[PDB]
Amino acid sequence: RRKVQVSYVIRDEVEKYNRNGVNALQLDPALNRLFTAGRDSIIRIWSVNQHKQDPYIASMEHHTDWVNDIVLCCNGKTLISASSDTTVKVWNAHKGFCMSTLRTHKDYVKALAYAKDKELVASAGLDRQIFLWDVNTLTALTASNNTVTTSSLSGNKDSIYSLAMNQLGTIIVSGSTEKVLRVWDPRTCAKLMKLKGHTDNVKALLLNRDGTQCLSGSSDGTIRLWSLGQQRCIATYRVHDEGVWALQVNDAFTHVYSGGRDRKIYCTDLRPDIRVLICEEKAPVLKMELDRSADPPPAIWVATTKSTVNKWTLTPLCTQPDQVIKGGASIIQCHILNDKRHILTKDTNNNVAYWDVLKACKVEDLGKVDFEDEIKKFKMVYVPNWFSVDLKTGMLTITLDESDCFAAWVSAKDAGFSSPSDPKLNLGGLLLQALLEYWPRTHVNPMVQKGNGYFQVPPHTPVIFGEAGRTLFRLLCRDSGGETESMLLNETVPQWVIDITVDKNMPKFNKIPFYLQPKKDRLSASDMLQVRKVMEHVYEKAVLAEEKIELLCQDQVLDPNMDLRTVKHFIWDLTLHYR
Amino acid sequence: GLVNFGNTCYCNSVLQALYFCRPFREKVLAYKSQESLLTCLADLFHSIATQVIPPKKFITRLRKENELFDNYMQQDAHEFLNYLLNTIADILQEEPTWVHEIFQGTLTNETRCLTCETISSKDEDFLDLSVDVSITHCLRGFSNTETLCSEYKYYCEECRSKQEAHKRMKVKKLPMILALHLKRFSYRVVFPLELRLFPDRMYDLVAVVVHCGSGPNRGHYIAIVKSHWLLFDDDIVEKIDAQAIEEFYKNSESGYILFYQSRD
Repeated sequence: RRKVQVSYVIRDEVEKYNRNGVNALQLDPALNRLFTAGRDSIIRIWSVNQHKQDPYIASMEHHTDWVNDIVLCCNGKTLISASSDTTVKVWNAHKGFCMSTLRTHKDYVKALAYAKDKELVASAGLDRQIFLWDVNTLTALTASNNTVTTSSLSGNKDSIYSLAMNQLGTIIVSGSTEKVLRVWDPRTCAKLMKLKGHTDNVKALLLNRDGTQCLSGSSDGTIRLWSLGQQRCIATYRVHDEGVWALQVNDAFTHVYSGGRDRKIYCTDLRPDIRVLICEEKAPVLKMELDRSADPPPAIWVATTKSTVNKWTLTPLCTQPDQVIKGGASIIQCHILNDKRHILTKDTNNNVAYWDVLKACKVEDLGKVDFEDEIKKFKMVYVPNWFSVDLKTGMLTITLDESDCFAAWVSAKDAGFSSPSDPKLNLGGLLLQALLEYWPRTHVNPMVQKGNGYFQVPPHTPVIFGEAGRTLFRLLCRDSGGETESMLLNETVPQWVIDITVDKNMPKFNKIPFYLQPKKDRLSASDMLQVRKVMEHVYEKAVLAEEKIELLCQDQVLDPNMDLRTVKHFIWDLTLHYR
Repeated sequence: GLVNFGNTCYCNSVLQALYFCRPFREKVLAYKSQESLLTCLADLFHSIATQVIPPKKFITRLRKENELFDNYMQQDAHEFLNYLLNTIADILQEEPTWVHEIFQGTLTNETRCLTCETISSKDEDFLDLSVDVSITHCLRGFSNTETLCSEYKYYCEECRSKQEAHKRMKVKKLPMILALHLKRFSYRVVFPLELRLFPDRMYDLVAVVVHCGSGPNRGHYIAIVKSHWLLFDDDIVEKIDAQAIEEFYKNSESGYILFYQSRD
């Protein structure tokens, strides 16, 4: 399970709009800029002015799975993300690119945390580990040399879902699936206090500038304010009806703003029966961001499991959103048509589309035809499996593994590919050649060839190398060639790939033994041998044989353009009769 | 009586505990009426109501079909049961089924995702039931949740991804003969003769299978059954009285597999 797979994603060069829900928000009041963090591995940037028609500024693309939390520092000179790909990445928030990557987490990295004063940050995740990093090193860190003083933090029983540091860089608290809230001192890694009181999962933590009292929201639906000074809960607060997953707080640290599976965005004050129902969002609320433009916080941005992000303004308080940042459709259903090179999807807008998996592109959109009846309008053939598909990013992420990547052999003919004769061809094999097309090692000439020879994958297509959870490396097909992106290949691409793409060493054929009988006979053949060629054998036991021999499995007559594995897969050791 | 070929009581004790499952014994005698592991068991069963017996016919076939018994060492009766039962449950589905009618029920296992907190719910079947250590509660109600974490996260609908989650189970449909089985990785585990289960269908305890020792692959199995009660250990066949059950609830001896036939 520290064995390596090769993934890629099927997507337009630019995906302006979030093609799945949003897990985290950041706001730069200096530059009118908002950063969302997608459940599609993309941090996009936006301009908040009423001015902007489409606000969209840039896309920050380096993750492989759900980006889960983001944090701006040095005044948004530097952004830091964390994702389900185990990585905490570190960016340039101004230009819009990814400086370095931290792979020290062992599972989905869930929450991030920032103590502005001391400029220290913390990442935490489902691997139950908490890490500390001093920012000024991470901004000096690269893709070639990312070894740095990493402090670690210890205590947690179970998977952590939230994390928060006081403004001063003196207190840090985590909340996990143990209802308790473990607390530490950052500058020493030493433990401070347990904080028993909850009955469920705590997805949300906040602190006061001094970190003397703090808040917590939970999947029990309760907001609890704690006095760390007295290591005790001082008040519980059931405004919400379902688990609370999102919080924010005013500069005075007195009025709370919350939101959950409810969708209800209440806001209450410690002075707690004066609750202010702001709205009822159409989707569960993931996280929220306040505007600190001026105190009586004007408006609060709200991110959900829905692709579109709104801003709300300050029996319902508001009714319509004051802002709309639009969003993409999410593919939610899939189907692989059994030629095993084509796929039919269906997005949240009920748009059905037909794709080609091997060439890594869309064939067409089919408006909104009945999906499950469109899957029929269904060639009767069998090709072995070679890839798998996930929709975690709301996009087609395609995965190739050593175990069976090289299963699919088809005929150049039967793959569309021209042949002025007809050779045998391995699907995944051509593909790896075509994803690492621009990698100069792949440029071996056997007895200068670059590519596979039949097709190319779209140059913007991301190529990904993840352990069966950690993601080890990621580049776009075109950038396979840059020296910096190529010492990293020699470090990462696994032997099972090298063998085919670099050494051009082609793999096993699959033969099929079968019996033939009108005394039976023992034969064997390539599992993609045309039935025609078997009738050609019967005569001697070339077009003349179309007229004469008839082939028959399970007493059904055989189409003489069928390959053997189709037959055994459907009609049916395999046995065939003759006449 | 059935001879011991050396640590082969894992079989002898399941076979005679299935032999006192009335519905199942009947359908099998009608199957030799009209050469796989099912013909071997029939050939066997066909010859016990006839007249101590060597089951060498059956053993020969079992361990040449499944290499998890083909050694001198012991085995685990529940592996065998589930093997034997499934391996009939399809040997018939080829040529729902008479086995399915008898032993099959279903359970609900509910899967609460932690990112959405969706209580997703789907069902699945069972021929037998494996549960861990009062019996009355384990069936009537639920399991106790067991998390899903490192390499065992759950695929969510809402999430369209694999995210952490909570599983637990509950019997959704009791079967005619409830094949029941208890953990090992021992106690004072209590179990009644009549059992009030979910229309309250309650069950007479008909057959059971016990284990001597302290680990389930080096000790010794035996059998207790419904007589028209009796105690069966490999060469011996002696009667026992219903109060000699509570003895089996260091090598503090427990039981293993309970069969509850319905009062139906």
